[PDB]
Amino acid sequence: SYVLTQPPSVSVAPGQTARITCGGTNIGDISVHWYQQRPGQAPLVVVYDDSDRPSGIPERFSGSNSGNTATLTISRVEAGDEADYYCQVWDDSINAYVFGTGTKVTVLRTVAAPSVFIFPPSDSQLKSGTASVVCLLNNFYPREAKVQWKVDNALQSGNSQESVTEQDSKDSTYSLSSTLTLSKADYEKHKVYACEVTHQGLSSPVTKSFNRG
Amino acid sequence: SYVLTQPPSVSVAPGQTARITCGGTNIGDISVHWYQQRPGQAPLVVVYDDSDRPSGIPERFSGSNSGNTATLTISRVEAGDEADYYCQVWDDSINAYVFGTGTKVTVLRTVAAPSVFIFPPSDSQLKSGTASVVCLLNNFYPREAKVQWKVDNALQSGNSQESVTEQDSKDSTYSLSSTLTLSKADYEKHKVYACEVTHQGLSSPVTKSFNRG
Amino acid sequence: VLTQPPSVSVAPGQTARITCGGTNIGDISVHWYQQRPGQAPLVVVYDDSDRPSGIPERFSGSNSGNTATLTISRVEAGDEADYYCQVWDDSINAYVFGTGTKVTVLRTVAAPSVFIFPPSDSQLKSGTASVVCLLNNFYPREAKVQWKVDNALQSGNSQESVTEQDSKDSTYSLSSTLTLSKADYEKHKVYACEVTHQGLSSPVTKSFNRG
Amino acid sequence: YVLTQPPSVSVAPGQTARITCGGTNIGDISVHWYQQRPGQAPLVVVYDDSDRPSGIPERFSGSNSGNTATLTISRVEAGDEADYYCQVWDDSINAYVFGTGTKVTVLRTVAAPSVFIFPPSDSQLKSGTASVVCLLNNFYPREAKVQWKVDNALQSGNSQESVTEQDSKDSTYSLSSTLTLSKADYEKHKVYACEVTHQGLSSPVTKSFNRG
Amino acid sequence: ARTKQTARKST
Amino acid sequence: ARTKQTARKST
Amino acid sequence: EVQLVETGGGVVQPGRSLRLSCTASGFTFRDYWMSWVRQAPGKGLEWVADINPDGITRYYIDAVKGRFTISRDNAKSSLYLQMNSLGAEDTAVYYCAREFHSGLGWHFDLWGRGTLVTVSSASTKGPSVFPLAPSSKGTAALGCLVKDYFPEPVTVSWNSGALTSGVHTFPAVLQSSGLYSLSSVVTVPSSSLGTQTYICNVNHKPSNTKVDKKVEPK
Amino acid sequence: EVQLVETGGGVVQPGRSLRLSCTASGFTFRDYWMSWVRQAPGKGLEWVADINPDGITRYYIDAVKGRFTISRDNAKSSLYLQMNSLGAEDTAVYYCAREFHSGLGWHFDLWGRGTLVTVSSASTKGPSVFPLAPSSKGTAALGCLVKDYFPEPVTVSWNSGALTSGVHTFPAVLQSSGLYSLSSVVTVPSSSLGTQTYICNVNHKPSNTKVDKKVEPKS
Amino acid sequence: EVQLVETGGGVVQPGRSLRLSCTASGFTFRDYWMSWVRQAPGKGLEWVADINPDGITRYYIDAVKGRFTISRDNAKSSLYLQMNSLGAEDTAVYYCAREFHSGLGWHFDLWGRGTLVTVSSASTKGPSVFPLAPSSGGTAALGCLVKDYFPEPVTVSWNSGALTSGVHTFPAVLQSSGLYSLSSVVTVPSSSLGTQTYICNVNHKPSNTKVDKKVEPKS
Amino acid sequence: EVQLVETGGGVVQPGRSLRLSCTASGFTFRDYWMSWVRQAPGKGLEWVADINPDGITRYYIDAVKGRFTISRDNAKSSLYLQMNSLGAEDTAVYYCAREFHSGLGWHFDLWGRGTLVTVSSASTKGPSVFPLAPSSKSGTAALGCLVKDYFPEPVTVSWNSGALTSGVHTFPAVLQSSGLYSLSSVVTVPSSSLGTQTYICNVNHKPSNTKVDKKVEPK
Repeated sequence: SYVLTQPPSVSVAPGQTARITCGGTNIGDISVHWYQQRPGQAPLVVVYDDSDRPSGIPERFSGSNSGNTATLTISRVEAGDEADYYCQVWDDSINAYVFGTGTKVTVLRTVAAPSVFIFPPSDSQLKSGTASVVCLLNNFYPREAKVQWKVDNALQSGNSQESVTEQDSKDSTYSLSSTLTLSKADYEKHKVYACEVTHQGLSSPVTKSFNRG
Repeated sequence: SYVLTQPPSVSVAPGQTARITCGGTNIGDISVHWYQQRPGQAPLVVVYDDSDRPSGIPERFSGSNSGNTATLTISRVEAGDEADYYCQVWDDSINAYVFGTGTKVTVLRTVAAPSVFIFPPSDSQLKSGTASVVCLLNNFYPREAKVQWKVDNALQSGNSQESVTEQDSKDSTYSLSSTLTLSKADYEKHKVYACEVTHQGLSSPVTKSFNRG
Repeated sequence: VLTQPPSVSVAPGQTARITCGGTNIGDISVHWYQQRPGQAPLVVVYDDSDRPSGIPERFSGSNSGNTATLTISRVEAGDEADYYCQVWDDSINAYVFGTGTKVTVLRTVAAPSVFIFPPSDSQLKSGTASVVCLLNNFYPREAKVQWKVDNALQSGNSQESVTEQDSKDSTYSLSSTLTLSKADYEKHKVYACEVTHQGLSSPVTKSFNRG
Repeated sequence: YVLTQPPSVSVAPGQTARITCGGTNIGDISVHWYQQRPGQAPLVVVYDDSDRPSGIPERFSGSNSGNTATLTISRVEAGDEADYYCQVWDDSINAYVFGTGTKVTVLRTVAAPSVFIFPPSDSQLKSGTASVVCLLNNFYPREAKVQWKVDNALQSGNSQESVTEQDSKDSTYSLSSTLTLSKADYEKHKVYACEVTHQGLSSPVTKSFNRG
Repeated sequence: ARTKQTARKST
Repeated sequence: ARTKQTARKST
Repeated sequence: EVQLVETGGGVVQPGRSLRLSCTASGFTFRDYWMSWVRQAPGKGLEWVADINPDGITRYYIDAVKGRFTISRDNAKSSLYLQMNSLGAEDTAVYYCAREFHSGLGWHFDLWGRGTLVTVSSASTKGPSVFPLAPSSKGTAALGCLVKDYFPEPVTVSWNSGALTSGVHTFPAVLQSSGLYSLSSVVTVPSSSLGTQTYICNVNHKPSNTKVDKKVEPK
Repeated sequence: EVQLVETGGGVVQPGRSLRLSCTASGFTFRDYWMSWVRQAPGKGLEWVADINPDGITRYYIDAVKGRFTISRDNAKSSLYLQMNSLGAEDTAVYYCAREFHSGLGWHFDLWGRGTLVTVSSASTKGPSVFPLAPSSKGTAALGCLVKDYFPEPVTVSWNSGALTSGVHTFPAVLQSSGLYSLSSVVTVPSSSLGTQTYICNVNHKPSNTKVDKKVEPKS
Repeated sequence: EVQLVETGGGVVQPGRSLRLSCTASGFTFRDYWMSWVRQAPGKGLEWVADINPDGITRYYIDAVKGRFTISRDNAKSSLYLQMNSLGAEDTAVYYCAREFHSGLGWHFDLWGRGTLVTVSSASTKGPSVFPLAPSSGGTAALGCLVKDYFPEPVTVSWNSGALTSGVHTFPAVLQSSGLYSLSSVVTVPSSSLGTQTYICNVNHKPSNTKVDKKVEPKS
Repeated sequence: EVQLVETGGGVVQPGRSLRLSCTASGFTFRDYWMSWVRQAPGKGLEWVADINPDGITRYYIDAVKGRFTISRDNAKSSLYLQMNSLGAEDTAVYYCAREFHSGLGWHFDLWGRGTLVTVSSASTKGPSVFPLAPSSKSGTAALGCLVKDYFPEPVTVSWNSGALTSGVHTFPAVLQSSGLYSLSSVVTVPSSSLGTQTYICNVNHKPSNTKVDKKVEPK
């Protein structure tokens, strides 16, 4: 089955030009098509047959294919271009449509520090026998961050999940939740709960914390 | 400043008689003179003092002036009569020579369909960063034509110039160039370039086009 | 609101015309500023058509109907800048600027000089390697740089920066920076940037060997 | 009085140059020193054996003893390239006496020349003489080989060379070679080429033109 | 007044 | 053999 | 209007069967090749199967060989996907897509919104909603923890849609329990805390569960 | 023979001055009223000024009042037009013309070929010549695009004058750039192309620029 | 000499306050209307506020009304902008500008260099400076890499301002880290390598980072 | 500003006479011993004559004794050298120089540029100037001027009136077989500046009152 290799990420400042690569052995000999997919949306063709543009698609999207690389070019990148982009071919040997792994377009902006909030488990949740502790990182850049849970100064591991929003359409920042999940038992045999945030926006790591009571 | 009104155009079949009028309030009271001007040439008097004829001027030209109208009459029209004709007076109130706006004599002939050619920009022009696309309408009649540029089926506006030859001395047809001028960048934002010709000599509109072959 | 075209392109020695659009703007006075990159605006024409002292006669203005026009004759590289139109509204006591127009000068084709720079030992002792390809003084602005490390194309690990048009020779310059870790840089040995430009008969490669 | 100086002194950058003024009992009188750069007036750098005028770097020092006065220039840089003259004033005969002069030459790394060729102008051809010029730009050392090939034929007896003084900043030399032909002989032949051999070049460099 | 009078070329 | 042959969509 | 509408999606136990339907409208359905394309959560696009206008030529990926069967009813303008022996690797949003060809190549020029197929033994369960209460310390952050529901999806709004600025509703994570969980946060003025009422509105349609939750300090 | 020859035309920057001359031959110059008449490109005729045989009576149109001065030198059989404070409305071909009167009316019975006056800040620039290549897909059309020159005029010929039949050289258009542009086309047999060589000869005297350009089917 | 100098620019957190100063010299400051004009990076000019000579009349755009307060001290020849409740929309270079009346219209006849105001939650970070060392025909290139800094701007000179020809200080690009990076390069005669000294002078005021780095070929 | 300026140099036939003049400014001229010092081309310094402040005492070397006569006008701050019966041994650059006594020894603390005296039977011939044009044969280009067939020395060459000094090499004159001098002056410039920057060589040959400003263009 024919292989298309896409870079997982492409970064671009607003107004600048994004280039997304689709790699295949002699991919220039076959036709390549490009799809844009926004969050929660069905894919949408932006370029087909190597270089052709569907009606309704802005001229900023153009395509090319040569040798071992097809290229989707997005010029003067603006609000709305932040999305996933998939290259596609028809493999006429094993007879299947083939998609690339996909490339996320990220908008470059200035470093922004997270405001950090820690939430202790509500009382109603403790009635159910589980304690979820939540650390909120709000409106920061870049996306890379280190959120460390310290329970009585003990670095936790294996008992927390992270979730992060897509790049904000207006300020291009991210928000992140880290959730520390314990049984109510394990929760009440400790005292100090702290999330420690290490980020490029911070000169020194930031700690928000609470004591049970 | 005294006003002379001339018709912009006068049509005449070969061998027939052309009449060019010069209008003015009581223009019969003053003397009127007539000039023939051919493409690229200096004006030449054909009739002066209302109705007198210079030596060397064929008898086919004659003049009359009465009431509110002076008339240049051209009998038995030949090919060398295709020209601009100007009436002229001396304004003895504001003291200036005054010319009419001019009248072009057009030879009537049968409808003739254009041969249509489309020319892609050469590679050498693309080196300079501009792409001129040219559509040629060759040897057609009448002059009125509708030449529409479609780039990827999008009707173009404001980016094309038309130029038209004078009526041919031998077959009385016209030839027309329409030039679509783009930056090299705008040029390669697209793929289909079509010249669409709509003319009285065609049963249905004719389209010539190219891709990038 | 005053509308100006974003860009005007003009050949050397020819004339540039920059428009300022506004409803009955011909009924008020328009002033014009030249702003070169990194510099403050400088008035070149005021009160429709007057020139401050020391402003070349090549600069002239006109204003009528819904269009004020700044005209620059015999354009040279020094004229490359952003041009802003301006009015003062006595009704609301407020200055109003236009959106601005960049003047680009169309010179002949110039092939870039290409240079490659290895990461310094000073930067390596920090866990990062930046490799820099320099494209020097070229025209036109369109160019392709391609990173090959022990052959094979690179993707997503480089950034480009390009200068404003040069105020003397009307060229552009470009830098491409390949950023690796000390880990990955220390693995490989051959680093090369391949430059494709209209001024080159065939692509140019600059390269070095790690050590 | 007669004051003898060495014609030449060669010194590596950052090192020390010593220039001598030889005279019988020159140590019994005061010696002064001048720096003279190409196309320039002498400038006094040390007077009364060992004093410096204001504005003269401490790198310049002087000493005088027995039959030998010495100007010493420490940490030499390209700007020090010049002719140096010692000087005394003879009260006996009321006359100034200069030394023979010493050129200070600075060593530097090997530098391959950039080569350029220039066809004669049309204005010059209109006069019936043709000059072709080969330019060797900013090289070290001074020794270089320039040969003219007219339609692949070697040339002799019909060219002149000129060499610049050592450059006061980068310590290189530059050279021009000029081939002088008649309008006649020039118009016949087609290929004009200068071939440059320099230590800084792996293999000889050839610059050439045709006629169009 | 400095007005134009007829050049009297026609009468 | 029950092998796949090209769908012949392209050559 | 030219559209595709997938239907028949939902929760299916491993080893079991599901049939998807796609209804086309606004175009001549019998003229086109039609495909099914799928997408696992947080993953890439994968073409599944397609069928020619007459319904006699069909292609499949190997992953669904002998398990999936594609068919069409041209009179009903409808496409079908019969899915047997489902596993977790089949969990995805399934898209109906129209194929385009113009003498050069083949691509998809029309997509439906997709129907979600969840292959799990988990029982349908509504979420428990817990408040993320504002700290007693400008900007204040508060929110709702939406915990232990199945399956996807779930919507969260604030003040019945009145509050949208500064709202972040995080993507759900699948837990080892086989249940889903997420948080919805919002930043507000620290001054509004005593005055302004904040209610998260949580809706989970697969269980017909609406929860309104007042979030307040302490 | 009887003729008028205007000189002194050319390119003048807005606000600047220009002086035209007209030399008369073959007739008694001092017996005649002499005029200047102008024609803007693609526009009508406009009388400018005239001067009586003695050189003391003069008339002007209002549009050139205080800017233009007409004069004559009867011993040199010459007419002059001094043009100051020129603007774009003055760009035209300028004609020297003799006046005729025979007891009834006044008309122009003699003209020169005229001299072209272009009021522009544009710099003299030679044209770039690009091929309009014969379609690979009888009667074939090919030509030359003559682009971005200043000022007018420019001549085009084919094969050094050996090819004149079927040739259409289009009138120039003034572009927003302030430069001129035109195409010259010719229809030829498709049968040739491979055999016959086609060269447009573009000549632009104001810049002393000649260009010969071979036009080919291409790949 | 007639000039305006802005000071006080830098990094400021959202919702916080900042005071700009303009110091006038070379003219009768108390006689003129003074304006603040701002320019967002890559964007155009936006007039902000102005003040009459005796400091009694003030105008503001609607976007700064209530937040900004323009003032002056004529005794000190100084202009002030007090900026409260700053948001990202206020991030811009801020110019001090003198207003001129010709008897017809009003325009700015004097400006300062401007000062950059950056509204960010992020910390100030100084750059690291690395040599771009020359290689091993006729012309060579060398430079300095100015890496990982926030916020703008960074100035780079060569040999204390003595070297300007051939210099290209590239505009800063945002790296994925959200920190800026740029290179400054200069082309020099190859023969000058080893004989001429080349020092890049890097200054990043927000971090009080100042670096003079000598650049020499690697061995 | 403290300086000495020599004038009066040039060509003189053997046995004829020449008067040199040094004009002093910026100091109390009447207070110093003044000397004439000469330098033959490619040769070393040779003190010629000096004069005491009062103008009363004069000293001369033996080789100019009787032929040369040094004098001064203190009211004019001027020094003179009257040179009779000139021979080829007197051909040299002549320096005006101020003498200084430190309390110990005597040396020269102020010099003029010098003026060249050439003793020849030959006539003065001005140079012809030809461009050394670069080609678009393609980072660095070279161009220059050829200054051919002149006598006597010197010829000065500047580029763009003195604005261009970097990269300039004005070669020392060589004697051609004709017994006339010739030199080239060349400069290396960025190739990208070839059509955008203007390059003019300024040639000056005073003995022939020849002055040429030549624009060098890429052919």
